[PDB]
Amino acid sequence: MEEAYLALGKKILEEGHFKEDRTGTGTYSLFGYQMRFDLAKGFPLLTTKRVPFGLIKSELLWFLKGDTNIRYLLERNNHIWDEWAFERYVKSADYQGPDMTDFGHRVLQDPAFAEQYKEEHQKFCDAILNDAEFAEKYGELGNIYGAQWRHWETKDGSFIDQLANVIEMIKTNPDSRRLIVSAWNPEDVPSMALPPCHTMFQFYVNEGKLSCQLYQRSADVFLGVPFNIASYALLTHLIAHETGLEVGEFVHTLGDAHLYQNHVEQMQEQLSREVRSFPTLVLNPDKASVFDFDMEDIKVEGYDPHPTIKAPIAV
Amino acid sequence: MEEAYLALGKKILEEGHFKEDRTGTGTYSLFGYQMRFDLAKGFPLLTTKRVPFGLIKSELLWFLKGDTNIRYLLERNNHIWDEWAFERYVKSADYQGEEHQKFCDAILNDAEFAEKYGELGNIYGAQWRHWETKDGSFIDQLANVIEMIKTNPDSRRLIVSAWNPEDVPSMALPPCHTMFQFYVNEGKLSCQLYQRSADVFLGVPFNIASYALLTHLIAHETGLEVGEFVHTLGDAHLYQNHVEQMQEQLSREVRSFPTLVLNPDKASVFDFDMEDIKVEGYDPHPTIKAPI
Ligand SMILES: Nc1nc2c(c(=O)[nH]1)N(C=O)[C@@H](CNc1ccc(C(=O)N[C@@H](CCC(=O)O)C(=O)O)cc1)CN2
Ligand SMILES: O=c1[nH]c(=O)n([C@H]2C[C@H](O)[C@@H](COP(=O)(O)O)O2)cc1F
Repeated sequence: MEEAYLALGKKILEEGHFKEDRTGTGTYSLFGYQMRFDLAKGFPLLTTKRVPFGLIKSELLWFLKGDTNIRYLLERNNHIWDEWAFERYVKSADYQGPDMTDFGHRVLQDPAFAEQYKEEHQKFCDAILNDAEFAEKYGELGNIYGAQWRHWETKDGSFIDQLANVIEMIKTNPDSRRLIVSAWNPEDVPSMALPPCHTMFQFYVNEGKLSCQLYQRSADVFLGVPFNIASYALLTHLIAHETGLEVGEFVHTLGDAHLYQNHVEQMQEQLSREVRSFPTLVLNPDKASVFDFDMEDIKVEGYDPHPTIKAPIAV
Repeated sequence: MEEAYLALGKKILEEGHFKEDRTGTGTYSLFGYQMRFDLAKGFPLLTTKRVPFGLIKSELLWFLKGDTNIRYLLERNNHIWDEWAFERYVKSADYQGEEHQKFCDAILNDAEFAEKYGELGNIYGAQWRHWETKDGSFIDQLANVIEMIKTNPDSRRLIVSAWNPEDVPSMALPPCHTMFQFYVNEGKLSCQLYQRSADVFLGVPFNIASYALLTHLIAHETGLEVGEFVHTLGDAHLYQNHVEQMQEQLSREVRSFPTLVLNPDKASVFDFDMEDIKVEGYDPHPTIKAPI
């Protein structure tokens, strides 16, 4: 239910402990939460604020083809991953622009500096889009989601195709209590841009409906969780389609759920708006496998949200 | 609360989905479930039925010490993990086929026999303290995370995983307790356990006590107060011939939990033994016997 996501946000606002975080921004936070979304009751794309389904749609596609380089996201005009690639870049020997230490916060503080940033980030983007060698070096975020989903590296010079394996298991072994996918690779976690927040997920089959639980170690509640919800609903639907099942529930389970302190006002304005109907998701029936979908194959129809509420992303 | 666990047994009898499998076992289950235990209210040993604290503490001390060999467990009268060890020996070259008591004695007295026959391969001890990397190294998750709590309490990365997709397809007993996360605030240590598969009458009691004990041990080691243990379930199943038991348990009135007393004259929990963990004021209802 939309109300479930809203109730969490309210609860964090109302009874969240204040907490310093890796980004030095400041958060309000709980530990341990669970919300359920019945997918039969609408595709859970938030209606109390416009959420851009395109960006969700193309980040997931990016996950599904194993890709960890942001060039693909740039091609489809998705900048939601840029900052971490930009951070790697500025901190390398190859960057000789103006100083960028702590840019996450400084572009909020100083307007002149935000022009300096706006420029350098632009150049970064264009370099990624056009120089292949640059792209190869500075578009790469490490063995994040696509790598662990598609290409978990084995001790003996090979790789496990975790997503595929589990889709196949749904088909032949639906009562399996082992239908798990993990992004959490201890080996790789030091070398990733950010260790997987949406960390592990598990599937369940009952009476011809597929349900999914995701275990999220860390949830940015205003900016993060709207995306994640929609992302995992999509994936459940796409897997349903393949495996010929109907949709069950998404269960979203959180460790540290938190509100960035400069999202407090946004969440407040969000909380005063009236919930509307979730839209309907329509898939292209011609496409056979989860790995076969492209962006024009997934649409959400009947989506009438309240206006965008903008907020700054904590780097 | 204890009543949080009892809600789950009740919900499964009320609305759990029945499933019969390739082995013939019937189960009523649900999918996705969160319980909370505030450990300042008392250590979560179920009062509605005796839960034996001896085996849980030997098992968890075994897990914490990296051990994957049953010698330790045997020294302490914990037989939980005999079976795969005795199976392998009965198939081995030096057997001349009452006999389980002679294997056990072998494991206890002959050091050479043990480093050969009491060894289980990939289990919690291996997963928590010895995750093999590609090059041949090993990662000590539990350790690093202990270090992480000390130096960086605010970290959102306080994770231990027992789930390796390379290892799972070939392992006899893939891990039920799939991963868990620590979180620190206001000097209190909390723990959430994601568990992919849950035996509600039999497993879940044992489970709640193990992870609460760990939360206390880690707490004690990093010098902190305990907070909550949050228990999250994937597929949570009541076995078809545990139903009458569950009904009997649901009649009994709830009593206050006991109080965990740890021994203060020992600094590291890495030198903890059975005598350093005791439970005071434990007053449960009688055991409810039930087929494993
Ligand atoms: N602090 C933080 N870091 C994170 C995440 C996060 O949610 N929070 N992520 C979580 O996945 C990843 C990146 N995901 C993101 C998801 C949404 C937006 C975002 O800014 N959405 C806006 C902008 C949309 C637009 O401009 O068109 C919005 O909807 O307001 C950014 C990153 C990795 N790092
Ligand atoms: O899928 C994701 N969802 C999400 O909410 N984050 C957010 C959560 C948190 O605000 C930050 C991660 O920082 P840390 O690793 O320090 O928790 O990114 C990241 C992802 F990759």
